Amino acid sequence: RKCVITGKKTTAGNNRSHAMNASKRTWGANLQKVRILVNGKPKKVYVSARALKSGKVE
Amino acid sequence: EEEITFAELIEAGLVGGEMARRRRQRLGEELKIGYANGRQFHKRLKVFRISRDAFYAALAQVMREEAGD
RNA sequence: UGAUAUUGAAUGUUGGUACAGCUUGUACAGGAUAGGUAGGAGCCUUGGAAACCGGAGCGCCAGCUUUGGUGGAGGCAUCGGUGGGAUACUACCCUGGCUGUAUUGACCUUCUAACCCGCCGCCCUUAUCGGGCGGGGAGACAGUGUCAGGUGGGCAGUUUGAC
RNA sequence: UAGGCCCAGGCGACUGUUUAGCAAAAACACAGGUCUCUGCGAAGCCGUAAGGCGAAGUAUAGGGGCUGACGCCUGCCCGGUGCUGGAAGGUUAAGAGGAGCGCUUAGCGUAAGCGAAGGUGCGAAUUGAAGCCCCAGUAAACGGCGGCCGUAACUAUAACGGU
RNA sequence: CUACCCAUGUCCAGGGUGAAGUUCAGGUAACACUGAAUGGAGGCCCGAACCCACGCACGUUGAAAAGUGCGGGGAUGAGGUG
Ligand SMILES: [Mg+2]
Ligand SMILES: [Mg+2]
Ligand SMILES: [Mg+2]
Ligand SMILES: [Mg+2]
Ligand SMILES: [Mg+2]
Ligand SMILES: [Mg+2]
Ligand SMILES: [Mg+2]
Ligand SMILES: [Mg+2]
Ligand SMILES: [Mg+2]
Ligand SMILES: [Mg+2]
Ligand SMILES: [Mg+2]
Ligand SMILES: [Mg+2]
Ligand SMILES: [Mg+2]
Ligand SMILES: [Mg+2]
Ligand SMILES: [Mg+2]
Ligand SMILES: [Mg+2]
Ligand SMILES: [Mg+2]
Ligand SMILES: [Mg+2]
Ligand SMILES: [Mg+2]
Ligand SMILES: [Mg+2]
Repeated sequence: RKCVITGKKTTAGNNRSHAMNASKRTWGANLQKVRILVNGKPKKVYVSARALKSGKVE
Repeated sequence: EEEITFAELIEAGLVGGEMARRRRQRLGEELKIGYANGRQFHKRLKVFRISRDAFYAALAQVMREEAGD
């Protein structure tokens, strides 16, 4: 699970409360699924919403 | 014997536009019979067999909430 | 449970953002209830004008050089303007207002290309997986990502004084 | 080789299951009863997700809670808590919205200070969901079924009247 | 090993009791029913194999790190077992 264009992933980090007591946690990447041309073949893959902002076709 | 007539729904202001759409969108749920069009609303009134007086009472009610009950 | 991205189109109702317009200056005062600084006398006559009321203007409505109507055929500047202006025009501008404009949002619908279908037909193929092409259903919702608020012994880490 | 029997009570209806190795039962289970959730990709459950069980079932079905054959029955209380439902109002985050105020310096400077643009901080009003505050129902839901004074035997049955 | 589940096999000497139904009769209004014959149901009865573990005694550096002896319970089923 990762964007096929920019290669974003999901990372790990803490999660603080009011009293700063830590605990593990994860950070998703806002991926979407769209039919897209790839290496001369159309396909539906994962791609981040940020990449979709500009400079891409569907 | 048709406790309510179609002309009653007509005069109630239940014909198209936006105000009448709000009228039905309110009245229906106030009677627990969901949404409909004019004819569909009349048919629902008929099938659930609801009494005229309660219909008028809810009518006045929703007009009051429209007028700020 | 909200905001925000994915996330589109057409409405309608809608609050405003500026454009465009003609506007009452009521002061207990000038014949008279004639703004703000103002150049200031020159204009108007077959704009039935000036006497004039309301219909741009306020209103217990009085009248206004603007103004559809009979109210008919000159005042103002110049005339005690009690005046906190003396006004041809108004070089510039404001309250009485809505329209078309640029709107922007918020609602209320509608639609269809997004996204979804443990629906159907055909193909890959001998396959209840999968995806490819058609149909259908829903549809900018839902699902998913980030942020926020509730609830939360369901599950964790701990405390519970001395004489 | 091969049933001691009878008369009374308590508990549990019955056959069954249970602490391998100190407890075999009155404990558990059960046929029946009742309450409640679930319109199908059902509810619930396992898994982070795919994927499954439920079920190749469809409310005469499935999950959960209490009670526990059969016969006679299950009284009063909705203030509190839980759950279900509703509207006038109050309170409430993130995000929008940014009034206004600081620091810095072109300039004026005159000696003190005032200080245009830009930058950089701080942020007013206005708006902003559920929940909570509130109201109604619900008890084979969690729960509750009193004190005083005067008045009737049997182990004072204080039954009965007044606060 | 033990707990529960899934697929596929297998084991239970012998004897009792006699449900439904059916057929006869009597019976009644036919019915209700009564009595015979047939029939062979059952988480039925008695009891070996098998499974379990209620009482007592013995053993307690044991024959055995949970047994033996004499009695006991279920034994066609919510069975036992490979
Ligand atoms: Mg991957
Ligand atoms: Mg740590
Ligand atoms: Mg949270
Ligand atoms: Mg704890
Ligand atoms: Mg520690
Ligand atoms: Mg001590
Ligand atoms: Mg028992
Ligand atoms: Mg027993
Ligand atoms: Mg034991
Ligand atoms: Mg015993
Ligand atoms: Mg024992
Ligand atoms: Mg039961
Ligand atoms: Mg299945
Ligand atoms: Mg019990
Ligand atoms: Mg009991
Ligand atoms: Mg009771
Ligand atoms: Mg038996
Ligand atoms: Mg045992
Ligand atoms: Mg023995
Ligand atoms: Mg027995």
